[PDB]
Amino acid sequence: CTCVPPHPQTAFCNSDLVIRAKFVGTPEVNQTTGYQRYEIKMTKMYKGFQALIRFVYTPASYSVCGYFHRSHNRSEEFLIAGKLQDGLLHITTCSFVAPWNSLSLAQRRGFTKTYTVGCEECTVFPCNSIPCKLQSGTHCLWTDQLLQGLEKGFQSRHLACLPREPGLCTWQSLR
Amino acid sequence: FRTFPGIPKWRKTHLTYRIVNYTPDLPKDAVDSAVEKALKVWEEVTPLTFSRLYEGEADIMISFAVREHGDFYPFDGPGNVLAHAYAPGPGINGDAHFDDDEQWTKDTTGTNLFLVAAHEIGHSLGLFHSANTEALMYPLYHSLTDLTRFRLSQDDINGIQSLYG
Ligand SMILES: [Ca+2]
Ligand SMILES: [Ca+2]
Ligand SMILES: [Ca+2]
Ligand SMILES: [Cl-]
Ligand SMILES: [Zn+2]
Ligand SMILES: [Zn+2]
Repeated sequence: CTCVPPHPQTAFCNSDLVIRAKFVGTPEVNQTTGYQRYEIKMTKMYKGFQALIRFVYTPASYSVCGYFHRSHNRSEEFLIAGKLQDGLLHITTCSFVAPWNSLSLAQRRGFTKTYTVGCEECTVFPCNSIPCKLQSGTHCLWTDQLLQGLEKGFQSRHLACLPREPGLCTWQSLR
Repeated sequence: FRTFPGIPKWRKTHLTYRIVNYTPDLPKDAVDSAVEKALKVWEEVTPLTFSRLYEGEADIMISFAVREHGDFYPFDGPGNVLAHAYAPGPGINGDAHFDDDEQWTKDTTGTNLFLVAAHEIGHSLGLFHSANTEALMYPLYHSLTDLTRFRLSQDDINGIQSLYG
């Protein structure tokens, strides 16, 4: 499984559910579906109100993009941005799942308030290489990885792709 | 098997692979070149050797597909998941599937087929993901400034050597 992880804004705008939750207990694998699930205690919901959430589902193995929880602290709150499939919350290795406290304050303001402003019109476009091609004015080119930033890159941790006017989105501060 | 729980590995040094379908993103010769270079990456470090089949069922079935394609794990369109593979074993096990909603390239402009294929073939040989960001078995795609100096990391070497020698 090879992933191009999404910008936190893209994760918020493409995920049906965005929640804070604590992972409780080990995962249970079912080979009939090919999926495991982790029991979770949801503490806060930012998206996906129509689904009211006790379990999160993901592929059974690493190689098909299964999410494997590495944290041992049961009290640790995690932001989960996932997809609703058959009323079940699904995540993968690519999915934006991160410790809530490990996020920057700008990222927390994004999930709580700001990211939804850029969902309707803007698009974070991932740049695999330089020169990078910009496909429209509503695209913001994400260059964190080419600067070796990854998850901690400046654009993912402090900037949102927000509209300045109809037909034009640019990177903008979140504070 | 003599050890239990079992080692995710092929119980044979010589394996077969077949490129069943192709992506329109590239010439078919470029698809094959990327695949056999991805297999060479593991061949020069291990006793494994690979033979290409053109019909029938091979150990490692390489397929391009979009979204739903007959397994439990549908693709997610452009972005995110670029490909997945299966641990060694019969049937779908050992196969590698590549999301064609990505655009595959010979160079590092778009999504380099060789880089992803070498990772997924690692999974097909029995390797798990690495925590080392420099390792090929790192799950997140890392485009390189030039494929000229692509190196297999020591973590990848040791993992594949502990499996096959
Ligand atoms: Ca994809
Ligand atoms: Ca197979
Ligand atoms: Ca394509
Ligand atoms: Cl054995
Ligand atoms: Zn992988
Ligand atoms: Zn597949």
